[PDB]
Amino acid sequence: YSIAFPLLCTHFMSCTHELCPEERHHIGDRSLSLCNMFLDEMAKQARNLITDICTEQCTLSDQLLPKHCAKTISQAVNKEKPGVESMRKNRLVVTNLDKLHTALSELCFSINYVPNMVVWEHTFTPREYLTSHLEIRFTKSIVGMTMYNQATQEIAKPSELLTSVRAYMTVLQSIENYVQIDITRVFNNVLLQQTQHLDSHGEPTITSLYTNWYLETLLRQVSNGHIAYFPAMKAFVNLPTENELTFNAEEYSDISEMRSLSELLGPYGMKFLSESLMWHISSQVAELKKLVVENVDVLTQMRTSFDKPDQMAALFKRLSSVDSVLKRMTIIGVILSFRSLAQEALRDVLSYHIPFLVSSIEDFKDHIPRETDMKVAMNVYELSSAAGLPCEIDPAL
Amino acid sequence: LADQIFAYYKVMAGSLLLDKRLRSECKNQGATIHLPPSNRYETLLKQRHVQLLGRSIDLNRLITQRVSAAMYKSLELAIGRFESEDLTSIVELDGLLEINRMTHKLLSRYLTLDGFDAMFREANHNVSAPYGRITLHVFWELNYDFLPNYCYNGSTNRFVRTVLPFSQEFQRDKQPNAQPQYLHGSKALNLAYSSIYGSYRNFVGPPHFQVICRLLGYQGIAVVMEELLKVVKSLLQGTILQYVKTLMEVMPKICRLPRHEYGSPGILEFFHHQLKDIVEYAELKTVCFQNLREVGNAILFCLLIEQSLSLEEVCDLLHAAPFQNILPRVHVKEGERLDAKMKRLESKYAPLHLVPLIERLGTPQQIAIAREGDLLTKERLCCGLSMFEVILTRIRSFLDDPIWRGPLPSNGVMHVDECVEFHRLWSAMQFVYCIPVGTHEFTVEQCFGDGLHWAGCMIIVLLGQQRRFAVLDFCYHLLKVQKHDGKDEIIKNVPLKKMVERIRKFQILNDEIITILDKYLKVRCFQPPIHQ
Repeated sequence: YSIAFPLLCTHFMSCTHELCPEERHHIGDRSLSLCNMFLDEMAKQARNLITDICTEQCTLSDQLLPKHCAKTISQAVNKEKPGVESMRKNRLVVTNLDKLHTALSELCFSINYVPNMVVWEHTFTPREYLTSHLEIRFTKSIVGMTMYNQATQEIAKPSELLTSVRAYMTVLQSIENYVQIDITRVFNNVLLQQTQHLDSHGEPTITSLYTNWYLETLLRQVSNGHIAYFPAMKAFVNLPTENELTFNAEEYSDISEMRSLSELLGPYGMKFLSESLMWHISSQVAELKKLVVENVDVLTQMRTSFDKPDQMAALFKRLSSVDSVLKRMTIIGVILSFRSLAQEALRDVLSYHIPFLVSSIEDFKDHIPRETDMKVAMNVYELSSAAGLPCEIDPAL
Repeated sequence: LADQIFAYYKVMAGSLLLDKRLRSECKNQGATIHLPPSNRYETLLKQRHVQLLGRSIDLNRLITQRVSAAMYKSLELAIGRFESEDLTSIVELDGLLEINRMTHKLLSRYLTLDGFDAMFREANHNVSAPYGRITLHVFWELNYDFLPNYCYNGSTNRFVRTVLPFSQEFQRDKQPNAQPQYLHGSKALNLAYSSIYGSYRNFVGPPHFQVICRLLGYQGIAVVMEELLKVVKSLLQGTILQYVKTLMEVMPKICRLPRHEYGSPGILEFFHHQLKDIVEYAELKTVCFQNLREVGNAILFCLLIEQSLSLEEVCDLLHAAPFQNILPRVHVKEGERLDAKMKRLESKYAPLHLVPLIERLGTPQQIAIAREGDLLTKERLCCGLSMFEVILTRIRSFLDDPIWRGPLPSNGVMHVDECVEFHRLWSAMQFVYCIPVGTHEFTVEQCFGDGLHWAGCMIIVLLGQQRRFAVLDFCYHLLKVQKHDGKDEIIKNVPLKKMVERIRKFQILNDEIITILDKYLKVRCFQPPIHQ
């Protein structure tokens, strides 16, 4: 019955008299302020209950992760559980979830009681207050559960973030069962905004944080030699060392993690990551060109003497920077391998999401005539790359 | 050679998809899972010039035939294994299917094989039939086990098993048994996956619903919904109708809510005497409650599955935005206008857009296919479309017997004292199961959960008696008087206090359910007196 107060504000104009016209504007302005404040507070309380409910739901879903079954596996080899919390022995016992659920339902009913109200010829729509607050809180929570601390270079694993997002979406749909608001649009705006490198308000997005962490924490350490690429496991694994890094490469570069990352980001996010990786490659290539040109005369002489081994013996001795070129090319290969894993993950994710578009792209790319010009082929490859297909030529590079 | 190749690839896929944190934790404990040593079947697979006795033999063809047969066997075994267990094995089926798909992808690198979708349809008997085996089993499980053996909890949105089952006639098919390779690769991998998926066995929740939506598509949902409607029709028009008819004959013809002067202790004694036939009735808590739970659980399943379908649908549409010129609201600061920034951003992503690229160059057949695919993808069922309203309308149509509403009121307005309406009986039901039970017997929540309350509220709402039920209710009247006076005393071995809090708790639940139903569901003029 909290909607009564804003309704009472509509009566504030009944105490005005035609004899005292000066008072009318001040009383009329006061009515508009109180109504807005009440709706804002009601929305604030609603979203607060949403966060608490979603937090509990995320905690419940966390217990279903595979990492909690290590003890059972060990016991079986050598020689509390979910579902008990939902058992109701009696109704007199009240938990936190039901208490929040009851309060949220009561508040939602009050909000939805009035579709619209008029105060001093101003139409007010309370459900819009809740919708806007939910959008802001959802975006803030998503950016917050990435748990990114620049000082310790730590970020949440994509799989855990995806599970939390799904729990949040499920809760918000349950809210839709109460209020008439549309939630699918809310998901579209929040998720699309986070997909790009910057949101409307101009704040870091999920894609930007993941791109920065991957470049400055995983690939950098691979160059330093602490990590290597494992084609058999299709992931990066920390090497045996006296001192181990805080994070584990295999827990971020695995197929499941990449699929979760693609699901959270989407084609735009992978495209932005792909562009960043190519930019790093271009820097390395430009650096290599300096070493190539500084020995141009020797290389030209060596090109035409492929059949003379005696000359090659002394020509090689005159070369400079022979290890740097290999090291830089190793870094380039590592970067390209990372992109291939991301492209493969995106293709697998998109295969069961938009099969019609993927099938059309595959037919379009496969049957493209070879006699066509390079411009059209580049356009097809760029679209094919956006879909995650393994194009022979990378337009981004 | 074919047998070892298939086993080696299957175990590689299973190990590759296995979680790494669990592997590390197991290794620390002392139960590490040994990795599969690598081999060099690459050269053997590509060989096509096996010269023997002046003959050319294609080893690739023979390996392909053996692998194709093995893949078909594994898919059939996976479906059969699912068919021999409860509905909680859906997660296991999805995981095993993912492993099989990955193995097919790995083998397709060096061999040629039919698409995984075609093989899956072949094993599911869906290529030549509208519906496969998975949907049939889901419908069979819902009718037999899930509905009459699970109690809902709206606080957690989870289903858990009940106690003292009333049905044991499922008699499921025998489990298929084969070599470890056909199911999750090696034996060591099989134990890990079983332990991982063992957490989903004790409950049913959103994860199960979303997997069902993905597997069943749209045909499975529609057929399941129609069958559930038929089941509800049979229950309401049959056993439930008979029970209400019998119960209405043992209810008081006229019941008047006592005045406040009598007091809360005296008002309980009036209700126990007035409704003593219902209380002594035994089959009410064994059959009628069971049937109401069946319909109530079905409605909840229809609601939850619709929510999951929308959630998956919106997620799918999010990934198609780049190819449909669907752009977000980009940040705009002082110095530039929205129109210029949007135009630049659209031009940047122009190559991604598909239709004009095909239109400018491409066969007309490609243009038509792309247009149809784009139309199907963009138009979906979360863009202003719902079906819960239709389900409620159909249920209302099933109720046509006059017993539900009763004869026309003598006063010419509404029934007040008469008990010829269903909401009257539901109030009597509320009274009987709100009595505190003994220590050696279970409660309604422990047995039927919220399904029973959902069914009763839905029936009341569809008959337009929700307001009358709130106004006329024995339990609500007793609660109001108890609050006004505040007295406690044991009446017929029924504590008065604990009763009213129970009434309050059920009042809250009923109000929440009624509000939800009314939201999803979105005169008579009297004449004045005339001078004689």
